[PDB]
Amino acid sequence: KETAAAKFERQHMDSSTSAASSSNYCNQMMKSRNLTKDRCKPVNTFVHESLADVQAVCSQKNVACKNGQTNCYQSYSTMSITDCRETGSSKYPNCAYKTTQANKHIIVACEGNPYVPVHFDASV
Repeated sequence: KETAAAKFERQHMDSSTSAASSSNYCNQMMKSRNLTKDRCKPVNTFVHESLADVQAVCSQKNVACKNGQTNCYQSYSTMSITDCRETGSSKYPNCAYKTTQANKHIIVACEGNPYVPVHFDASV
């Protein structure tokens, strides 16, 4: 099956754009990355940086994850991110999202060898 690392890339990486460019970004991306296949995922974050810069976070500031696990890492620098949140008119299979563009530090959980991001925890 799809690896955790690959799933992280599919769910969270968009190195092809520097920022969301319109209000329809989330609607398009949530669908195209297959995040609405079985149900409307209620929230998701896309990161507009190189994969290498995001992988590098696993060697940055170790912090506790929201759930208490201690394999989380916070980026030293802010990154370009897009937050997608389900709107009131969202109804499967026509999932609908509000797009919010921001520059924040990211917190990811890392696993494996190579040690890479497998979960997006938070932006701060």
